[PDB]
Amino acid sequence: AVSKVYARSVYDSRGNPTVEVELTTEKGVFRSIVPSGASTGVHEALEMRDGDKSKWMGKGVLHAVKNVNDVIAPAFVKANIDVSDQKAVDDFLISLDGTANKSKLGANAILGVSLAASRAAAAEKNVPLYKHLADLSKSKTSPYVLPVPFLNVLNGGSHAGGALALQEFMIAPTGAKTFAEALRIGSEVYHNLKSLTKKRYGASAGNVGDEGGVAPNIQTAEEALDLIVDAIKAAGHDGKVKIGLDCASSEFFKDGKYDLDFKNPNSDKSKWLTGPQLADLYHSLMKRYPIVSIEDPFAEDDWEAWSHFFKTAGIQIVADDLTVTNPKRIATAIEKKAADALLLKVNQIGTLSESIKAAQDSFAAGWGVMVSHRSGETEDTFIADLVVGLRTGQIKTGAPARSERLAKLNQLLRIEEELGDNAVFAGENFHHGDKL
Amino acid sequence: AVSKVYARSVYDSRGNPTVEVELTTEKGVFRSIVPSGASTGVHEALEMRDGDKSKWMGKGVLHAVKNVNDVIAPAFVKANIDVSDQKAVDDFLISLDGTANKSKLGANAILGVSLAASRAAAAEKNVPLYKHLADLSKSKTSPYVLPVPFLNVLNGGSHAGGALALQEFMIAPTGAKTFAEALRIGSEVYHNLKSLTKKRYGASAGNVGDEGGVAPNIQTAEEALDLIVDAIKAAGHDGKVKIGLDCASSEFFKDGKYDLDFKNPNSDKSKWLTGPQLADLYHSLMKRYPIVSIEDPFAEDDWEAWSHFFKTAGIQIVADDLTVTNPKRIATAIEKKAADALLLKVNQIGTLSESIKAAQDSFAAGWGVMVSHRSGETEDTFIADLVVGLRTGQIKTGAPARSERLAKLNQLLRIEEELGDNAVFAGENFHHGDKL
Ligand SMILES: [Zn+2]
Ligand SMILES: [Zn+2]
Repeated sequence: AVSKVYARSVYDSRGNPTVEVELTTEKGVFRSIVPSGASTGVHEALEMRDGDKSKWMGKGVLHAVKNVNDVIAPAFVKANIDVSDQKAVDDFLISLDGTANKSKLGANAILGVSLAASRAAAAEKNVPLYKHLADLSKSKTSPYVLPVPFLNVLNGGSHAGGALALQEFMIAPTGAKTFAEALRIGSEVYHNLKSLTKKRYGASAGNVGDEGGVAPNIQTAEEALDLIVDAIKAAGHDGKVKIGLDCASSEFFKDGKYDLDFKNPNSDKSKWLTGPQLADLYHSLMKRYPIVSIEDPFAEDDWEAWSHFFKTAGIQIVADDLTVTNPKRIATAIEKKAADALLLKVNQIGTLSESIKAAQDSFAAGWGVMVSHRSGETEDTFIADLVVGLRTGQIKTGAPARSERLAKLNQLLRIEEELGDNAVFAGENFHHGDKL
Repeated sequence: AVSKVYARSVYDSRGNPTVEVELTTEKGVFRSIVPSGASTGVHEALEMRDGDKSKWMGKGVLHAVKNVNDVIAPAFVKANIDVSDQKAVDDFLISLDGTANKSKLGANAILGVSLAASRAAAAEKNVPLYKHLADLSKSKTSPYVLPVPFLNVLNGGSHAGGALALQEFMIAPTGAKTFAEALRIGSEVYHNLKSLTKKRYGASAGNVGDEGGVAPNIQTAEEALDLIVDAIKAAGHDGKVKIGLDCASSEFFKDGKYDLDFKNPNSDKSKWLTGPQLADLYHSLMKRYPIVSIEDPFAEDDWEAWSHFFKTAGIQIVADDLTVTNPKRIATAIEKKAADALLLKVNQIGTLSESIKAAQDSFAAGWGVMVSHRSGETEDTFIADLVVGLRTGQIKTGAPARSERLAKLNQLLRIEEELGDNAVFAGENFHHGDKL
């Protein structure tokens, strides 16, 4: 039974405060550290920030921590809830909040408790967390599926100087036969990319962004993709490694058109592209490079351009800003056949139960699910166990650099070793890992 | 009693393989992850690397992992050693190796076992790791001392483009009253530095090095220090934050002289400085900026320049490359009165026992001890508990960015909270934390 619930302020990978929750039961203390989320959020669960410009530049979580300690904990303790009953945990928390976006107690306060409980239930049942999450999500467990990691290697858009408007370039070692081999190949590609980067752009270019990728000053999409192809080739893994893109197109959508030179800042509007023109540019890249996944190719509310594109895409299309892990939004996305993969961000919805339902609804529509990290990550490895528990076959948790990223990748190494013959690597079937 | 010893390959914060050890006792499985070290090392313990250019670019640790599993484990299990007897653990490992630099089994293989055992002994004794390390080192425990963190904020030298030859610039919030306050102020300085950096040098300048600091293209030492002073001022903590420098001068020592434009690469030798001229340049900086610590001001074998400088320094002088955590070297450093602080890198010597003896010898000579991270760090928080156990009052474990760095800083937050009135923050007495 839960005897104590406590929260404290700790730091995320960007050096901003975040909430750490510890839940005590008869079996020990279980901890969860929440990643940073959004405090202003239409369609998303809102994390609570202090707003006191005199402390942490207005990003403290003292209120949130207060909500956990002074409000949730006494209630939670008295409710006597069975932690093995995740939905009972979550319904309890939501009910305590009473808002649609968890803006009363804060999504960061609620999520912290929701995840710690799941750790505590696994402890109780005596199984690894991933097996517990498999149970709660009703996933097949014969065998378990290890994911292809979509590794961030290079960043453009708002994350870099240069003209490049596309935000993220990832490599996915779909050709490996095991998770350990996929990670080894993926790191070799990364290191070669870093050497090529420093060689062509300067020692400066070799420094990393928040998720571990480089951000040289690149002018075009072909420039970025050529660099990546060279790195793949240099490591000797041509054919075994595919590319994934995150266009984050909402960043350059203006006046109903897409500004590919949005950093311009005298960007010629005669050159802005309509949805259809932009689709032609993607088709182009898709023909020359081994791209197998494109995230957010169109803006968050440009439904017609997604639908249009989806018709002829032929590769996985991932919804991130389109859906913001919001069930009403997902439902519409499915209905409009706007894409076929959901980027899942647990702190965007706020509870583990609601995260699992969103994945289940996706799977039921034939969609794939890509479990994702956040910009501000922590040393907590939760999403590693969650991608295995959900059997999605694909995770986006950063480059093979920066331990808030490697902590998850190292955790997948351990899980893979622990399962022995009871695990298969998703490989080329990443899109539909749930059905392997 | 130890029933099993196992090792596996996992990744460090740079994406290179490292060794993870798990030790099983009647109380559970205890893990340790070793940071990356040197495989070629005169005066230092050598970590073992595979050297197979076809895998991980020649940086695998499969041999090392083999050494643990096939060689150390069976021996260790059969020896029946009391893990509470750290020296018995370590002597056993060393004896198994039989070399002065652990080049037979590999320092990475030995260290992994040495640290896991200490975790297992704490478990057994039923105390937090830091209390166990306090016991083993015979440190005062009334009260415990929390360290001033020397946070990396900006890098030059080999770590950056630009002319700046000095390698590391750190801030140390000596003016805070608690570890939590020191970390909060230190992060505020860091964030302001990042904004100023991006504003003056470009979005590019805002990307981070291996330890979390920025590396804009800076030309001079005054340029770097002015930027830092502006950041301190901008955050409103003038007076509460001091500067620490790591000159890593061995990198620019050539022909008996110091090349401050070593990146030149037409560096005018008419401009190279002798030890004495270089001392004058430091005295200069020391008069204009709030510098309270200087690491490696002179080259690894330039004994006369350290001695000379030390005479008039008046601030803490830290030996890193001079000593390479090597007891014979330390002894000479003490004897020559070359410095008054030892940079302690546990994997540089290879065992926890030998790490504690090196600190004890330092303290006995009146020296301070700065516990340090490595370039290639992991999610393991070991050095957090070790700096508290040793009562040094000072740690260098990176910027408040990148979780391999924040994992330690978050761990110090937890320790501080756990100790309540039994802890004091070293503050301005960091140099001699052991004697508070
Ligand atoms: Zn996205
Ligand atoms: Zn140094």
